[PDB]
Amino acid sequence: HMCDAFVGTWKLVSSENFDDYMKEVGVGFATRKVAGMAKPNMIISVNGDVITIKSESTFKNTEISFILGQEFDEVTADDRKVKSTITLDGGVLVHVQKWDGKSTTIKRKREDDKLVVECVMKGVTSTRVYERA
Ligand SMILES: Clc1ccc(Oc2ccccc2-c2nn[nH]n2)c(Cl)c1
Repeated sequence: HMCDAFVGTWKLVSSENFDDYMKEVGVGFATRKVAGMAKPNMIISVNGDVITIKSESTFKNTEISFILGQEFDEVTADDRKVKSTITLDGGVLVHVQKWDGKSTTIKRKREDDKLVVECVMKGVTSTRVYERA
């Protein structure tokens, strides 16, 4: 029942500083513009030890399935091929992505009725707020 509070169907309702975050990641102009429009839905489910996060948008659909603490390969919406490890730290899902000698951390937490996603690349944070769909 670990991530039970994350389970469900979520829709992006607000974003802050996402363009700057993408710039810091290395996303190019066209992908930044198109990705920045999107209002993804995220579907989170758990089956035994396997957590699945599916994201659907006009731009791209993504999907990751993983076991906490166990590194896996991930294709991001901006098409990076990364090595990802996701843990739980005090009720927060902590997701580290490594590629090309770079690293970014995405933290997901429940706050009131929202699922708040903080994406950090060096000194730059973007906050992406989801509500139940
Ligand atoms: Cl399908 C889909 C999935 C994620 C997306 O946005 C991102 C793109 C790059 C890095 C982080 C995020 C993000 N947004 N909320 N959580 N992570 C988009 Cl635009 C579309």
